[PDB]
Amino acid sequence: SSQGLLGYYFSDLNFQAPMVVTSSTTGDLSIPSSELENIPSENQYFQSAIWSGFIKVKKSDEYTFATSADNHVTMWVDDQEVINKASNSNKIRLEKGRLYQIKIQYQRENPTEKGLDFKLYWTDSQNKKEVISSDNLQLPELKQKSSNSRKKRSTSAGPTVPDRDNDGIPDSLEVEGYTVDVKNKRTFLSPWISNIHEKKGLTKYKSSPEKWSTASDPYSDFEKVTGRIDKNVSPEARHPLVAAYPIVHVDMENIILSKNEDQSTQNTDSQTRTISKNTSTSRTHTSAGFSNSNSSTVAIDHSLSLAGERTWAETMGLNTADTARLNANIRYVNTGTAPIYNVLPTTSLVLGKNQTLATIKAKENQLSQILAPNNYYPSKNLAPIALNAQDDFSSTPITMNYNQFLELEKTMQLRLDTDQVYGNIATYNFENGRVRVDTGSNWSEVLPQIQETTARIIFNGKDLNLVERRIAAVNPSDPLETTKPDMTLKEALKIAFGFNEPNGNLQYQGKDITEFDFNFDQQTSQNIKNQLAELNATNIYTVLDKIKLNAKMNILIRDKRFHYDRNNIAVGADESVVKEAHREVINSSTEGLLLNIDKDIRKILSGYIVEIEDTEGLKEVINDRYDMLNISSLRQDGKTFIDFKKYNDKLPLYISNPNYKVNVYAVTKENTIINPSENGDTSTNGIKKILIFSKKGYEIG
Ligand SMILES: [Ca+2]
Ligand SMILES: [Ca+2]
Repeated sequence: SSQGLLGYYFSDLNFQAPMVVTSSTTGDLSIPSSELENIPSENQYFQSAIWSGFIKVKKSDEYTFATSADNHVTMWVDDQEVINKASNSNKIRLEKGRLYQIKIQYQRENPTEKGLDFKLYWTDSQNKKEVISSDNLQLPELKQKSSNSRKKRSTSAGPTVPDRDNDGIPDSLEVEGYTVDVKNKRTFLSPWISNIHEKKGLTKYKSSPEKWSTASDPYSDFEKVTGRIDKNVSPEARHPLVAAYPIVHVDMENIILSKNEDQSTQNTDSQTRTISKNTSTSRTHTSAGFSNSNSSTVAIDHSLSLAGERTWAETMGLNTADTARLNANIRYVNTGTAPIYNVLPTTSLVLGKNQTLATIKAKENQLSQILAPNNYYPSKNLAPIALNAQDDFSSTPITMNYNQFLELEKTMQLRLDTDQVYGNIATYNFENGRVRVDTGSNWSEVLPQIQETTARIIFNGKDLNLVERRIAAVNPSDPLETTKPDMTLKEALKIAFGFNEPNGNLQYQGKDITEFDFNFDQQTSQNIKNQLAELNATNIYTVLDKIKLNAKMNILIRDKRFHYDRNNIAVGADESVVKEAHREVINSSTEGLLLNIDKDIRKILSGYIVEIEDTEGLKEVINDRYDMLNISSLRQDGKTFIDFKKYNDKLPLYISNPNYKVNVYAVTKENTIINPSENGDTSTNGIKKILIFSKKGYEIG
């Protein structure tokens, strides 16, 4: 369906103004006027055309080639003229299982009909003539290298289509701007016209005529826009200016700690004394940063999960010479734009700033599924990976010594550093028109070039998680790079993140761009500052269309509502923001609160503190422990219930006097206490908390 001959249709007689670039499955190379909706009626007259590709014969014979316009045609087979402005009865021997280059040129001055009715025929020795079938035709080898059987360049005889990078799109089209128009059976590539295409809302593409892949990634500009590409590649990365490459980090879902057995203790019948905790993991970025690394930071839930208030050593019976080990459930996460097939990158589990506790590896070439973009390995419909799997004898115990154990208890955090080793790439093959994992193609050969020639934007508009995209961008100092189209900050956001302009105001999912901040690495900031000064602009938000991106820029764009830590994880928000987010009270009673809270807001809250304030201003805190804040839960209808009874010995609030108040406070992640105070205090005393509800007993009901 994606196979056949490649056709170039021109409105001039000398192959200079290409109007349509498309492919035909069979020897019918015709384009009826009905398919020329995206072309000015003036430009629907084709005075010249060129087709190229390959013919494969299934049975050796003497073949005579012909077209419907022999008098206007010159045709070459393997550099050999077989038709030249006249019908030829000349027969050529073709051998089964061999591939022959085809090149066909056509010229007709002042056509009276729009479009083109053109067919290519062959005749066998038995005198059977027919339009050359689809099984006998193949596309040209539009790659950076030849196949063993398919040469990547067409014959020198005759006119050479101008395709400096051999991606299939004519030089002039990549520079000037092109659109791709969907048909049922094929794709038309056509010059951009401002009046006709803008009204349609079609995408205007520009690419480098000297870069087979303009984003320096492993898919060609032509492959991208024609759909001759891995279906798992992200939609935005079908734009020639958006890089398609995997981005992987590890998500830890929960953890279990246990004392390591030792040679001195022959007793293995003791009661289980393990410590199990949920965890939350966020990919992180570490002014903006210029390093291309994959890391995530894990937050271990501090809420009490066991009876008593013992130390971990007390709970697990660890003496000072004992060691402990950790088992966790994880998934790999691809937040990039291309899938991973045969390799999962290697991960270090790190405690503190530099300690490494484990090296996490999967079996190469044994993956149970693809790791697709915006997806997980294993899929969320399947069980996660246990670091120590029950079906595997040889999982390395992830062991900590006593002091490391204490440090983990004291910090309640781990780090997962993941390398960028992603294995082989599924590429398109023009010989069979299918996508397959290619042993000859590897991500480690592409990533450095992608990193060197693109601008990086990291954006958290999607659920406050950091998502990185790379957009092809000029490097003034690199001549090859200069050819690529100017990339503006505005265009970048539209094509890479799906920002849209419904009212002429740039928005992401309904949020104006002004609801996000801009942060840059030191060099990018100085660059952007100079651009603004040159533009005489005081406000970046009003000149996004005029701010030009360059290769190696690093841009960080964050939701303004939130406070961010050094890892750019959202950890809090302004008091007024938090208070406003809690203004919609659906229901209140002595058992709790029912509210509609923004999903993003919920993300930065570690919990709630509930208190009764008597008439004299004194306060009874019902959930009086740092580790008892976890009293909120998300209902099925997306509403939040704050549970007064949970840490009130399962009893609703007793309010002695209707004039007393019930005050509820939110505690943000950055204000969360994770360990008892040095004084040993475990109360909520001193916890920075935000009042989000206060009603008297008689107001509550
Ligand atoms: Ca090209
Ligand atoms: Ca190109």
